[PDB]
Amino acid sequence: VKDSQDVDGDTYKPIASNSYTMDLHLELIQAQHRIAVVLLDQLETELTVMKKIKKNKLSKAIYLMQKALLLFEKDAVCETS
Amino acid sequence: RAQEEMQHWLELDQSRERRLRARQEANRT
Amino acid sequence: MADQLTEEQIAEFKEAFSLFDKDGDGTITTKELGTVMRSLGQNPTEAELQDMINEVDADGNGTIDFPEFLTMMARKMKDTDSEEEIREAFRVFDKDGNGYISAAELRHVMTNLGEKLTDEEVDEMIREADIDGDGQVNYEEFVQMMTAK
Amino acid sequence: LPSSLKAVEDQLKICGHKRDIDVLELFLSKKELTEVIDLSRFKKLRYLWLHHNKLHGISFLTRNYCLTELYLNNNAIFEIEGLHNLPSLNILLLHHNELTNIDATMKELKGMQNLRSLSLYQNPLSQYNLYRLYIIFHLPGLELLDRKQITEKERRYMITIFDHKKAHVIQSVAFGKRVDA
Amino acid sequence: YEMAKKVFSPVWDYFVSNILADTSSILLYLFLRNIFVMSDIKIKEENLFCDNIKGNEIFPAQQVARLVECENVLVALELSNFLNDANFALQAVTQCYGLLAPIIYHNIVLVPVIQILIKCIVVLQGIPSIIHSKKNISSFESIQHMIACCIFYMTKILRSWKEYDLAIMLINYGKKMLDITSGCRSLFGILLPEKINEQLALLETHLLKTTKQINSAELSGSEDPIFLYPIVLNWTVKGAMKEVMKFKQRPRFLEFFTQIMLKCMNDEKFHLMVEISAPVYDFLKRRNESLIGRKMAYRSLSDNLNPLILTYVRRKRFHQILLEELPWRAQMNLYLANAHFHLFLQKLTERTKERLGSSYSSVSFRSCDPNLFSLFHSGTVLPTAKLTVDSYNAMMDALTVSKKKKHNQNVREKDRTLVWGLDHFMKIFLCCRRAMVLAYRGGYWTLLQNCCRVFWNFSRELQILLKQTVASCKTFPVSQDNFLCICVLPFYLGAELLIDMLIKLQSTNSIKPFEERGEFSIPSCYGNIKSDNGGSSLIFEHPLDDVNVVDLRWIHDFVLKSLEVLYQVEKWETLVSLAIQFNIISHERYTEQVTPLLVYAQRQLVQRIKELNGPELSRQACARYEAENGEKITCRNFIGKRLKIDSSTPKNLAELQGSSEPLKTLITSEQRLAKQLVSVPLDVNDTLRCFRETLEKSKYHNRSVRHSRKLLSLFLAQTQDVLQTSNQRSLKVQSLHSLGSLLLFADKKRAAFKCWSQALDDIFRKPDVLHNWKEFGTSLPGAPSSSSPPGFKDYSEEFLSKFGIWGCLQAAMITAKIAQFIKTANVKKRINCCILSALLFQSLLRTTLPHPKAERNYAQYEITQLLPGIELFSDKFRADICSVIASLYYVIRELHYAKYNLIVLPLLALYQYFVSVICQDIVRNLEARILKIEILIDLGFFSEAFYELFQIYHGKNMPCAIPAGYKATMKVKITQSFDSGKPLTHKDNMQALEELINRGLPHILVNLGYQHLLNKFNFAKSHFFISLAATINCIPDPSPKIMYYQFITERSKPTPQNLKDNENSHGQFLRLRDDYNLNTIKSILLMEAEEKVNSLLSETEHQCHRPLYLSSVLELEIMVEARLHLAAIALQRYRPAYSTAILYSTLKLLQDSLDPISLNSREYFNIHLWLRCRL
Repeated sequence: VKDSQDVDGDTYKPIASNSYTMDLHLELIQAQHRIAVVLLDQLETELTVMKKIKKNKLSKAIYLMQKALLLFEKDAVCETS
Repeated sequence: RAQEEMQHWLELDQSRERRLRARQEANRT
Repeated sequence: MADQLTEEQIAEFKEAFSLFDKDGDGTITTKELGTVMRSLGQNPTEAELQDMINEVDADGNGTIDFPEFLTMMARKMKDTDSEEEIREAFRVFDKDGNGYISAAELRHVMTNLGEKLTDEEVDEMIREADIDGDGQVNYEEFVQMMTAK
Repeated sequence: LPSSLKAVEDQLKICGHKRDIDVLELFLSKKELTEVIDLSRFKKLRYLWLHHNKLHGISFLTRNYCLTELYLNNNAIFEIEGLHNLPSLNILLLHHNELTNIDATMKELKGMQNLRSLSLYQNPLSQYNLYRLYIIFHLPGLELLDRKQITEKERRYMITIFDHKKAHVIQSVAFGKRVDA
Repeated sequence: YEMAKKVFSPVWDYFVSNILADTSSILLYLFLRNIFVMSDIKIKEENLFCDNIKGNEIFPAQQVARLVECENVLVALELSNFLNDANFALQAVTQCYGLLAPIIYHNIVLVPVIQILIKCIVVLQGIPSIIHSKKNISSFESIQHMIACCIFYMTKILRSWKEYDLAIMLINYGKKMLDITSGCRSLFGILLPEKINEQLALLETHLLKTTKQINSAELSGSEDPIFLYPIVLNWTVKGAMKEVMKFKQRPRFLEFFTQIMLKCMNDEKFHLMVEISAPVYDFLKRRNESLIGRKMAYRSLSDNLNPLILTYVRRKRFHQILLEELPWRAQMNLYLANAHFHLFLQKLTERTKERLGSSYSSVSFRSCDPNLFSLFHSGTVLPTAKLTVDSYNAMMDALTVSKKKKHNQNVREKDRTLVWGLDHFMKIFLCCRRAMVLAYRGGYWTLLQNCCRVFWNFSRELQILLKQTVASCKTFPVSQDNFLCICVLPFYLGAELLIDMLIKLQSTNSIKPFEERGEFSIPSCYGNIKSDNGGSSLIFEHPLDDVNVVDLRWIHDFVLKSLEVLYQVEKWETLVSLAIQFNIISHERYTEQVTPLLVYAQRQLVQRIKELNGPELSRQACARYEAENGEKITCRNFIGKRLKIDSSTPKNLAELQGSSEPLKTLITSEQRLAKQLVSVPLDVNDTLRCFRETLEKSKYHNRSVRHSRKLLSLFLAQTQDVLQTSNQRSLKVQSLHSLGSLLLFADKKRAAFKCWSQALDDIFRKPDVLHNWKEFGTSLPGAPSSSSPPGFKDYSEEFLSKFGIWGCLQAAMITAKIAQFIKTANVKKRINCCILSALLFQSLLRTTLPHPKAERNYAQYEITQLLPGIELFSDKFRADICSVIASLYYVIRELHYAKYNLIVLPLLALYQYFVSVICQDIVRNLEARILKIEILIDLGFFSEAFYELFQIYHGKNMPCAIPAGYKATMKVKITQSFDSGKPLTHKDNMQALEELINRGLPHILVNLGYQHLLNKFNFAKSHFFISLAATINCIPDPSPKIMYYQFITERSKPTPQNLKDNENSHGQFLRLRDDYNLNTIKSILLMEAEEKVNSLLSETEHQCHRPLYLSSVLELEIMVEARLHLAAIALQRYRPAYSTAILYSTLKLLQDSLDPISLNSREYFNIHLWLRCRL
């Protein structure tokens, strides 16, 4: 958190630390997004991805991610990405 | 001017500006 | 002993000298000297040329007095005359027909040498001519190594 | 040049209009251009802005007589040759350019009567002597000289200078009856 | 990169923590590549490669930017220590040193840089635990060059601060991989040289113990080279050299002889080093004589080739010796040429003492130099007399006779100081050329550039010396044709080798061509006229770079200096060969000065073919070489053509079949054949056609721009206002200011002044700068209070950028002239103008920032270099140094008199530096040093001047025209220093009265000779003790006498003898203890100076036979001070009315009332002389 009212300026609220167990779970999610882009990259479902994500904004930003880096290797559309 | 000439040069600058304006208008069209 | 000249060999040298010294100074410079030897058509080799430039202009001032130029160019023609004897000599060491002389043979010649030297430097010098490793020591490389300039 | 020519090519898309038959205006100022590819493929261009560049010569107007107004100021242009074969010019900007072969230019300019305006400040004539009246004597048909319209004082002194026979005509046909006054 | 910035601002928000123990380590892992993130984002604005004048930009931000980001990494090492893994971090630290690569080139360091380097001692010491990870060979060479340059770079910085051996002890931490020059020192390099370390460390341990000067001993010869250095640089010369003589049979013989004679160079003994060099040359040539000299090959070689085997063991070793000794022999010859040249100068000074008695030489510095009309400065050649082959060869035939008798054998003691000076001078430019060609063969191109620089400053000085010799009414023994023609040999030859300079510099791309081939067979470093206009030397086009170690402007100046001389020499086709070759490398961009004379030369040389019965034109050597090839050798493709000028296709053999004189008779045949068969192109039409093609690309005003620039010679000036429009601000100011300089003396002073002023308003961008100058305070003010020690107003930085680099180079130069010439009516407006100049001058002084800004610290601090290795001043049309120097101190006088002294000291410190370093004038420097003492007298810094007085007395800190900048100084002597914060109750103060009073008129200053400078010190002591007494308030009293009667006896004890150094007058200014009354102290200072004051009065009383209306102003300047300082002694004794009405009559003498100093004294007889009088 980039707070402004609390003590630390950008105050990381004294709540949590050592996020290994959940970022590790995130890490395979990023990998799941990594392969799922390759699935689209290789195949001509796609509705499976959009229904599995449901309402996870953060995870799809990662799915929005794994295409963008591939787009960077591929296209200038990454600028639009 | 001397003044006149200068003022005439200013008029020329204004005409160049108006020509640019007409170019913009044509682009719009 | 063969740093000697006639009026015609001096003619050859001064004629190559000519279109460099053309307004009158009496000397051609070492750069001018290299261009002299290149314009001959019989061009010099760079390793020979730089060291000869350093030698004839022993002080290294660039300008070369005419006696020095004559002595050096007489040395260049005795590179055709006297160095020929050394070349055909060390060619009889080319009996084996590859370009090289076996290392023990060069060691033998060195141990029977006039201005003697030391065997370790002679082995590294054997390698300096046997840069190929065929068990044998080069003949052109050796003679030009001691007689080019 | 062809790298930047896309913008001119994009002009049909810029205005969303039809085709190459629509060429009327062209603007390339402030791009330090020196020479233009042969414009004999284009169409009835009549207005041209190529000022604020490093242009030197013309090898591209081979049949571009269709131009009517030309703006080539602030350049290094030294070329007026064969332009007489394109006499349809009426207004020309040329300030900050390099023209010095003035008699040959006039010989070219004799076929360029269509010119109504021309600018010559910071051109060599503007820095010369005996310049304006010389041009007027050569070009009575050009009105806006350096865009500055000619006055009757300049015309009078030009007439007095350039045709001495006509000057004595002026003095004699009136009366010129006696010499010392 | 917006996401990172809002993430990295919190990164500093953690610690500067407690968070160091409150978070997950995974942040640090991903932040390690985010250290790569933080650096490269900023690199976008920093282009951090390791060489430029503006390394990235002007000094202030780049010094901050490089230091701040490194400190972030220096902060980021501690987080890496927690991880104990710094793979990319050490890679990031490598780029941190990458910022140090340019900062080491210019030897620049800052306070927090030291703070970083201080903690690096422990930080970098933990890296040897990681250094063992070795697979990147390219990094190793970078690391060694990183280590080798830096370790000594910080160490030399700490040598100045004298806490060096403690730092070397800190260096001993990392010495597990060290050795200062381990690239060639350490052999093993890790380390174990227990025998070699006794001499490798004595290269380093001596170097650190030279602060205490430890010595060494002798040897036997032909050992390892490093053994020599302790013998070499640490003690006397006679026993050091003779070990090197034994050292003969080993390479690097001259490497350590250079160091001895470097020490001998510093210690004012050039005669001996030449004297000892003859035995060295006796071996060196004898060494050259020795070194140069499956069956039947078992036989023939063993007695013919095998003796030559050792000759190769001689020759290769000789050339392997030559490999290192190509610069060492060059540094042999160059510093010997220095030795020859300096000894030449002392023989020149012998002439003055042999010729003149008390009638010295001195000329007003208002005349000019014909070199201003040269082909580089003016771009033209005046209608002067040629150095024709008739004048050249016949003269040189006489000089060869003079050369021959020299070898065979204011006039004998004044002109032979030129001939035995030629015994140096012939060898000066011979050893210079030796120093030239040797560094020219081995790839040591940088050394050749300075060998030619040493060459150039020699001939430039000598040409100046003869002009002064001619000007000072002497029988100039050499003729100008006799002198100039000698320099032709290194002119024509030096340029040709300096062409091979640039060619092989381009071979390794050390020189990068500027333009495409154009119409020529080569690219160009200058380009053609396409990239040129009616420009000037006011080049904001980026000046010469760092790794671009070439002085092409000087080379350009020298090459055509040879060219313009060559055309006079009429070395017709060697002339044209060089002329075409330069005109090709310049791509006819400089066709405005070469071609009109080259075309003129072509017609002359085409005609010379006809005179010499030149055969059919295709037989000319270029036309014969083009006959074989087909491609015509034009004026544009002459460079590189390998003309078959052969050894057999006959020369004038008719001159050879009877060649009685094989040199001269063949020379005519050599000349005639080359004159018959020309080895350069000579097509006048082709060159003229090429001349016209280039001009067509040139702008229409370029024809008139140079046409006007040619007219800047002698007579009349009406319309230079046809060019000033030009859109070029700096050019119009320069040309019109150069116009008014002649019009300044031609009664158009105020008219030309205001015309400059309108241009100056453009330079300031606002009208009437003088009112805008009073607006100063809107331009970066500042003020302290009773809260802290902060700064005050300073107007530099905003001027420093736009008004600084050139606005102070030109306009301040104009402004300094403006103050001297224009406002002579209103004195306040001179000060208004002068302060403006000082602020402009100080703006370029704030440029360097390893140094403070406040007047307190600059009152005690001096600097040795301003910018990264380059000072902008290089041209008269930019500014005239002597005119700048004269106008600068002309301003300094009144402002020091106005007591605006806080600004005077940094300017005076600047004033003294460039005089000593750039001008190498001891007389100019030392007079300004005494002037500094007077300022310190005014405020109350008698302590600091007293300390600096001792250095002046012993010659310490005193400069010279010695390539060390100094003479040999004395000891590491440490003396006491009475301090202005010390009371009379302390003893060194009162003892200092015994040691300053005894150190009166310096012995070294008596040796100066010019009496008026000797009288300058008598002003100081009179001014010293008067202002020293002035700090005391008291009343006339017998008690000053009562304690001085004893000290009359104590001081009258003489100072004669004990000839082994003595000043016997122990004056006991300490021995009657603290109880000097306020009356007593003040007059004791007075009656000591009165000893010297009564001398000055009586000295001029001898010249008073000429009445004091014609007694010289130079002497009356002394007497004006004499009256007032007599009064100053008298006022404290209450004798006031004395000084009153002497000045009353000086009011009317003022109306009655380059040589420079005499006219400086004369022109002081104005408002300001009356100003001091009135006060």
